[PDB]
Amino acid sequence: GIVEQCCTSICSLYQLENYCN
Amino acid sequence: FVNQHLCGSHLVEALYLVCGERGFFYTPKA
Ligand SMILES: [Cl-]
Ligand SMILES: [Cl-]
Ligand SMILES: [Cl-]
Ligand SMILES: [Zn+2]
Ligand SMILES: [Zn+2]
Repeated sequence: GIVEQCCTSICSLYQLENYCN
Repeated sequence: FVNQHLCGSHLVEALYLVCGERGFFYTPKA
């Protein structure tokens, strides 16, 4: 999930918008 | 090991800024 995708490598703002409602 | 609890604290503050008024659901379990 988000923890797997964004704690070992950085997630940009465009990647993190994937998790918004 | 990667400390998922400390990373999660930061990821929820980043989601707060990126999602704004849309909001978000945060579920640790994968
Ligand atoms: Cl930290
Ligand atoms: Cl982040
Ligand atoms: Cl950040
Ligand atoms: Zn920290
Ligand atoms: Zn960050």
